[PDB]
Amino acid sequence: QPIKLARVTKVLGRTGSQGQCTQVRVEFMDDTSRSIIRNVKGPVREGDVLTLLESEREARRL
Amino acid sequence: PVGTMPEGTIVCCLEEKPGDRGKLARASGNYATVISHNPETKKTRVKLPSGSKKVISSANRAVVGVVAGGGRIDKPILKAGRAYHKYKAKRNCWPRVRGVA
Amino acid sequence: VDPFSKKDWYDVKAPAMFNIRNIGKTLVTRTQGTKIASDGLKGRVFEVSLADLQNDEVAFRKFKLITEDVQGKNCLTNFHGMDLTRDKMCSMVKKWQTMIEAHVDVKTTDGYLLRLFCVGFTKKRNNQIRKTSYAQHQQVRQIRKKMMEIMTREVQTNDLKEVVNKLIPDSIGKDIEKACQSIYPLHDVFVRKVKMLKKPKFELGKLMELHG
Amino acid sequence: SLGPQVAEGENVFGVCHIFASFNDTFVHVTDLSGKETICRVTGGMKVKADRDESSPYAAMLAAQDVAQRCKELGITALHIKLRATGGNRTKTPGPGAQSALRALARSGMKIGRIEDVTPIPSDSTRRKGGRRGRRL
Amino acid sequence: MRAKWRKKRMRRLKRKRRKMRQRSK
Amino acid sequence: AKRTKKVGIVGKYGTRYGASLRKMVKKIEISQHAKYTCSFCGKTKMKRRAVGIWHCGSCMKTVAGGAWTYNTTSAVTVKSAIRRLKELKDQ
Amino acid sequence: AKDLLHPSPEEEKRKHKKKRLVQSPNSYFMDVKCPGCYKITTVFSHAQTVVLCVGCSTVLCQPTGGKARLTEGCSFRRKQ
Amino acid sequence: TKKRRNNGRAKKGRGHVQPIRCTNCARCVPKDKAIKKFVIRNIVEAAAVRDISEASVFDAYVLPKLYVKLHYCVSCAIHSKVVRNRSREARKDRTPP
RNA sequence: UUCGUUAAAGA
RNA sequence: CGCCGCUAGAGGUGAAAUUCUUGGACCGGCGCAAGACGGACCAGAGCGAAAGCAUUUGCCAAGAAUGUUUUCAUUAAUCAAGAACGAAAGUCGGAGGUUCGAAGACGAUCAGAUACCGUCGUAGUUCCGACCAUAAACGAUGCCGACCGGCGAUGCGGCGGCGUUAUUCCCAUGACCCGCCGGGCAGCUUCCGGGAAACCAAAGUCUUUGGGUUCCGGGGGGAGUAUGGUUGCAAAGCUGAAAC
Ligand SMILES: [Mg+2]
Ligand SMILES: [Mg+2]
Ligand SMILES: [Mg+2]
Ligand SMILES: [Mg+2]
Ligand SMILES: [Mg+2]
Ligand SMILES: [Mg+2]
Ligand SMILES: [Mg+2]
Ligand SMILES: [Mg+2]
Ligand SMILES: [Mg+2]
Ligand SMILES: [Mg+2]
Ligand SMILES: [Mg+2]
Ligand SMILES: [Mg+2]
Ligand SMILES: [Mg+2]
Ligand SMILES: [Mg+2]
Ligand SMILES: [Mg+2]
Ligand SMILES: [Mg+2]
Ligand SMILES: [Mg+2]
Ligand SMILES: [Mg+2]
Ligand SMILES: [Zn+2]
Ligand SMILES: [Zn+2]
Repeated sequence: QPIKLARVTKVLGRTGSQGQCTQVRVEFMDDTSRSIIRNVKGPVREGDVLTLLESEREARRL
Repeated sequence: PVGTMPEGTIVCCLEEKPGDRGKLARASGNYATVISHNPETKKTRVKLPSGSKKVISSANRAVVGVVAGGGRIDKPILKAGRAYHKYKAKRNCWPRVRGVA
Repeated sequence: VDPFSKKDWYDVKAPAMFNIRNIGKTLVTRTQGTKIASDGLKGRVFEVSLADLQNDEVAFRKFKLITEDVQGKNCLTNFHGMDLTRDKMCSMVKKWQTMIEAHVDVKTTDGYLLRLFCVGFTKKRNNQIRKTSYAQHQQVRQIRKKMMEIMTREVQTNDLKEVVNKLIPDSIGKDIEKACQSIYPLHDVFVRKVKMLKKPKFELGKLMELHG
Repeated sequence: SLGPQVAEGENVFGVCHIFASFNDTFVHVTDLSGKETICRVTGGMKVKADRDESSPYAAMLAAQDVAQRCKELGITALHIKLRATGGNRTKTPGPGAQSALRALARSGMKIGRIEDVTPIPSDSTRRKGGRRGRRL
Repeated sequence: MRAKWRKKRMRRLKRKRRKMRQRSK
Repeated sequence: AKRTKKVGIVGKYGTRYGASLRKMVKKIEISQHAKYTCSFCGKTKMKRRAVGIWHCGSCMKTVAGGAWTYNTTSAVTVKSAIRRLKELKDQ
Repeated sequence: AKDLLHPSPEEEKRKHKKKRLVQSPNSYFMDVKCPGCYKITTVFSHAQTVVLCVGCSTVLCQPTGGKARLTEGCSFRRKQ
Repeated sequence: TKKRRNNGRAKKGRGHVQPIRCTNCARCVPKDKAIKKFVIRNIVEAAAVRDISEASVFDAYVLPKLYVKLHYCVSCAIHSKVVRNRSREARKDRTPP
């Protein structure tokens, strides 16, 4: 059960019923340049290292 | 014999065991359906008028076609007189009295 | 209990001259009591695609196999049918074309009888403005008769060796494409399905003849 | 146990059926024949909630359990057969398989070619809904 | 009220009055 | 003159045994009392013998027919199936 | 303002057979030289039936909807 | 008055069209009236294509597809964001890019 | 996913 | 339903439950039996008088259109009465019954459901014989004939074009490109004109009012109702008021 870390490359947009989470396609530090999209609530910039508890998900955009 | 005819052959007056000169499907307007032949263990399924699929031998015989006189129960007897003459022709099967009465 | 520790492995041997004979490995329960280990193995089948039998041919045009018997920890299989993949069959079905179908029963040289199919899609020519590309349906009936007729005199006197040697490079489809252009330029005619429905006898001698 | 193959380098193949539905997700590992089931973990075997057994999280947990059992029983490669409720229901697969393919490709389980062997009817047999069909 | 079900209830009333006529001719 | 408008041949009975039963007996009484065209002599002399038996008047060729008609539709279907299985691939 | 009284002959040819003024027939009579010995046979252009030569008994014109297609390309003339 | 000239469907020469069932609500709609589209989807999400390509047996020798006749009705398609309402001058248009 | 009804005029 | 293997859940929903499950459900592989159904090919495409019609092959007759220096010579158009078909549902017999499913029984949500949702299921939905003759049976637009703009396409024939591709090769048919003709389903623009407008190449050629003919409307309800008559096994259909 690994717990990995990831720094933000780009910011796609904001999502939620309250408009609170931010769909972030972050990147993978510990592996090669692969792509998953994560829902992050709270303020975030480009370069923020993020704590990931499960690197198996993928959020969708609209 | 049923081993000669192909499957789906509508026949009548067939035999249970080979050599009893015609037992199954002998009433008027009835037939059987021959299916499911076997190369080894010479058996043949026949669909009877009751709907049962009986496995029989492949050496017993059957006349090809249906029994003439089909539709005999289409006419209502329409009076007690024709039923009296019918049962007087057949046998004394008619003291039909209600068991409650 | 752990039944998979008790279960046995038989590897699958394809019949001769695909290119190779290795297919895979299957599980056997064991030989115990009435249930012999060769009971279900006589009835097991396989549905294996290409690019592992014909040395980098097209990935579609799958093949149906059935295990005939077992011979020294090696379960030997034999031809049972030939299909195509669902994505390739659903592809090349255009809304502005015509899909001509055919099917025919035929008996081989030996006692194997098979029902083989045929699909043919009409073709838009190069430098064509009319986007419809239909036919007068008499050419469609004529080409149904033609594609029903061609397969009869291929698979009339040809047993499993020659019909597999014809269905590997799609020589039937190329022959229909050659005899097809006089009627209409039909695009990518295939067979799409064929299955064995009559098997005469075990014939281990004919199986050894199939090997060589 | 060593398993079927000694001195690895040749892939041991198995057929992995993925039955994706709107209410559940099946992942199933069989040999190349189609009879001997190797492993079978559904969505309800991993998620207690009945409303969340169709979830991609349920599909990933079932896929990780299936991949762990397949690594313990000693197979390497999987030919994936995707299917859905295609008789009269929606022919498109559910939301679980789209992440279950990722969950199989993550933890071992080298994927061969993938085919959509879905049961498709010939000529659109009688639908469960009715004249005016499902409402609300 | 729909004209369809108005005509059907007047049809049922016609059937009821017809059965009343057949009951007391 | 058209003396009966609905009962037809069944007017020999009268008022008894129901309109639906008399209507269902009417068609088969017409079928059993109508003369049929003989397929052998070409005449229309098929006289009704007992049930199952039909008899043409000329040339005395007795035929085993239906119970109330000359040919049952099921019997024609059986005859078509028997000739089809006859000429199907020579047994 | 179209000259209906004196139209163009190309226009009168491109118009329909009966819709135009004179209603001239599009058919003709052609003289097929049969290659048997010498014979030249007159035949209608839109021939509906077969044409058999009385000398060599060969088919001259095939029955075809429209106008009759021919055999090997024997010559013919337009006589009006 | 008549809102359209086509009266919804495309039946102009014939008199009856055999109905085909809908996908969501499963309602019988004639096929010249129902929203009949053809979805072409890759079976793998575009972020998992790289994962399956790295974990594949072959070195990119298979690319499967998914072709589905999607068949909605006009009662569910407006609710499901396909055939949104337009203007009177905008109803004379063709397929969108 | 559930969420009914508000008399009559009087501009 | 018959076998083989794994195993604790498999349905179904917004959520659960009614249902099946260590007697093995669901799942995968093989086969058997049943009946319904003809997708993708299927289109502002075709045919039929409409209702309607889509797997392959054979047989039976019928027909639109076209090519007709072919035939008869006004044989024609519309139609009171009358007659033939006529979706679905329903009714009466015989056969069978896979799915769906009127009614019905439950499980849910709501103040309450007997309703929309889910599970099972009767008549029916299937075939061959008889009846009923109704629909938003719609083009909400009678039939025949003539005239009055254009454009690009499509289905079927016919015609013209040392163009291209198809056999063996000049000789004929096939597939594509350009144009014309006839009738057919249609599309776009328009100040041709109409109409209250929507809109319409017909709903135009209508106060500048007349080509031939049939059926129907006279404010809205009562009411397609009662009473008559007539048809039907029945449900019901046709004709059809008045008082207020
Ligand atoms: Mg009794
Ligand atoms: Mg008694
Ligand atoms: Mg007493
Ligand atoms: Mg409105
Ligand atoms: Mg209609
Ligand atoms: Mg109240
Ligand atoms: Mg129980
Ligand atoms: Mg099963
Ligand atoms: Mg009906
Ligand atoms: Mg009875
Ligand atoms: Mg019945
Ligand atoms: Mg219900
Ligand atoms: Mg049900
Ligand atoms: Mg009832
Ligand atoms: Mg009416
Ligand atoms: Mg009329
Ligand atoms: Mg043409
Ligand atoms: Mg030609
Ligand atoms: Zn006689
Ligand atoms: Zn819908």
